[PDB]
Amino acid sequence: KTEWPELVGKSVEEAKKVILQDKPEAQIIVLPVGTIV
Amino acid sequence: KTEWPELVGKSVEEAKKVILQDKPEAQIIVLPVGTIV
Amino acid sequence: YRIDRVRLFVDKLDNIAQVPRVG
Amino acid sequence: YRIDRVRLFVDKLDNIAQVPRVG
Repeated sequence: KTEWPELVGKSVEEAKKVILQDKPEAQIIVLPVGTIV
Repeated sequence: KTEWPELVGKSVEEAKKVILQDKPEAQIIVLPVGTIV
Repeated sequence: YRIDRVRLFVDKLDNIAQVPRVG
Repeated sequence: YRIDRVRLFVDKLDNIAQVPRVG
């Protein structure tokens, strides 16, 4: 699983819980929208 | 050692401790992602 | 492209604004 | 290119968002 379209609109906390459940090793980075990466 | 891929996701404090252990002279600069350098 | 990383792009209320993807 | 410098690019929670490199 590489994408989480079910998380659009949800909080960071709920996104993190869902991602770590699907992907235990995930390194979760939180950035404002529009941030150049 | 020129790169620290093990620090992705970690806090600044843990990154600093690891870098200064590997590289005592390091001058650690902290910038938001997307900052033009 | 970093397979263990997941970026969350958040709005002004810290809600997820875009679909999260590995990378 | 400054060999003693290490930039840390951090996210909104001050966590490292990109691999740190000398420069």
